[PDB]
Amino acid sequence: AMANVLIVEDRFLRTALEGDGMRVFEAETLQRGLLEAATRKPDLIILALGLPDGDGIEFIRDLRQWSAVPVIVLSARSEESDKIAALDAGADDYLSKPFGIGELQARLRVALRRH
Amino acid sequence: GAMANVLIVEDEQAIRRFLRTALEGDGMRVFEAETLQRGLLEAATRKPDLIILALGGIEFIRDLRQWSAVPVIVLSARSEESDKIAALDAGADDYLSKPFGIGELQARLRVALRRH
Repeated sequence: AMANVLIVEDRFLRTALEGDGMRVFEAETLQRGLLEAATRKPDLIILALGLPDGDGIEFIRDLRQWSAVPVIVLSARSEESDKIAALDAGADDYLSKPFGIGELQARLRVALRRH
Repeated sequence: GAMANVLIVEDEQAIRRFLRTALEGDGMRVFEAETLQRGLLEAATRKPDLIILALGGIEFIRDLRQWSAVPVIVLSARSEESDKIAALDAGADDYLSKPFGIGELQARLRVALRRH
């Protein structure tokens, strides 16, 4: 009944998502994130890139070798080329700051229903 | 105690690490090779119980089969029926296409390892 969300990083977000009736798990490296995503099968991956960087794109490609779980990317800065890169790599959505928790949550719901 | 030996032929570091962690977690010893040639060399010196061949190949299989009956499982980005048929006919024992499920790969490894 409750949706399993894995956050792959690099506290308020986890709190708000749990407030929206989700179980939240956190992975604090991309290596750990890959291992956990492929092995533990959460319902959704939130990839928090912080500053837009290439190691995020390789991560998405690596994950897509091993799983079809929906991935939503969050980043601090809006760079169009990185959104295009990430989405083509297999990601399902991408929000850059500034964004609202309301919109994020709405986008999570879209991703879950289409799966 | 008891432990099977798996040789992984894979060029990507991230996947090589992932697979090491997952296979060692299932009680396997893991050897790795970053190219096909080194893979053949590792197949000769390590006498592995099993080889996971991460493609992008047929020639590697054909060469190996002239001196070794070790089980080979292919992981490929290609899902082309033609490619699967070619690898298996060349001597591969199994073939998975992306996205591989780690749980299924592990079950398929268990199948290859049951000897008689």
